[PDB]
Amino acid sequence: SLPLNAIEPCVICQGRPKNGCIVHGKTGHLMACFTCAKKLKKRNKPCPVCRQPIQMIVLTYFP
Amino acid sequence: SLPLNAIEPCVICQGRPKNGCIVHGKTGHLMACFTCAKKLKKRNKPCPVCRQPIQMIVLTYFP
Ligand SMILES: [Zn+2]
Ligand SMILES: [Zn+2]
Ligand SMILES: [Zn+2]
Ligand SMILES: [Zn+2]
Repeated sequence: SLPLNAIEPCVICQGRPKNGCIVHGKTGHLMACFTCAKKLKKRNKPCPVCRQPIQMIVLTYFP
Repeated sequence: SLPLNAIEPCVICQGRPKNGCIVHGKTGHLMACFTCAKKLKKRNKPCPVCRQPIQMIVLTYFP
């Protein structure tokens, strides 16, 4: 939960770091990778929590 | 990467539970609040790592 050093992996594959912040309209998701995000995007999946259809994925870094 | 252990709070204001992922030039910064981002946005600050002038902020929730 820390604002630093918490460079944790994905929530589905969990093999790779959480580098792939996802956005659906005006809100987004944390703790999933670019791979898992790209997969759910190609499938056009409505978010498993927010239920919103995703729009984009970005290369995500830390301070 | 699944339980409550993924808050990723503020890093400048006070360390409060708020979230606010930032996106500049198709790349982005995670592990700060909406106020952290808004503060550096209005001051038009070039990123302390990427050196890019920031463009967007969104409510980025976790599992
Ligand atoms: Zn993954
Ligand atoms: Zn969502
Ligand atoms: Zn803050
Ligand atoms: Zn940056």
